Amino acid sequence: DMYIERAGDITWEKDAEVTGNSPRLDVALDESGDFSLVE
Amino acid sequence: GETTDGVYRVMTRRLLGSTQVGVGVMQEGVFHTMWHVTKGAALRSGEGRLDPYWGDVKQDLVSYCGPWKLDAAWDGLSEVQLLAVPPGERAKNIQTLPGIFKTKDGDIGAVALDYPAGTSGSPILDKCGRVIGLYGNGVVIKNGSYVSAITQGKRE
Ligand SMILES: CS(=O)(=O)c1ccc(N2CCNCC2)cc1
Repeated sequence: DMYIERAGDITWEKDAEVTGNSPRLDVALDESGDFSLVE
Repeated sequence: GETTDGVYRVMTRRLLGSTQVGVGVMQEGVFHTMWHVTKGAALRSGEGRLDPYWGDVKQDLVSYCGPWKLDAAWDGLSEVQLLAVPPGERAKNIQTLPGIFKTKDGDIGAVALDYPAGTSGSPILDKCGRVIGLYGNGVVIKNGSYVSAITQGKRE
């Protein structure tokens, strides 16, 4: 039996920690909603 | 039940202790999460019940109490923020420049950030604080790293 609990407001934070790269990938999406890489 | 707009954890007491299985967004009286978090089951909010209203396994999305309300889109140029809500940890914003998933049906923004499975459903926001999609449906690339699509629904 699943239940929800509030965790915060949805706002943009100025000077938040900045990280992560920006990969450009060829992908396929199947009927079950799973993404896979196309090679 | 609490109907205030914002980000919420999705919990269960079925397993050991209280376990966070995902996250979602309350906006305009509708609760939005990824299908793989709830499998379309009903949810509780205090003494109230949230029933599923729309869902789609291929999109990996579900809405409760009403139709999908989120319709902002990534501009394809700017940094966005993941409002990560990890299990047992405070909500935290992470800023990143999305990459792109190129598909036979068009391109989608993607974020290269790796969080625990129970973080799925966390919202990705633009600079105006609008939700441009949910984090948690993606792929594992060559070097073993995780990249999530920026998954957004359609507002009918
Ligand atoms: C919460 S998790 O990280 O364990 C996880 C589990 C399942 C999925 N699905 C993607 C959509 N299609 C069904 C499977 C995605 C992520």
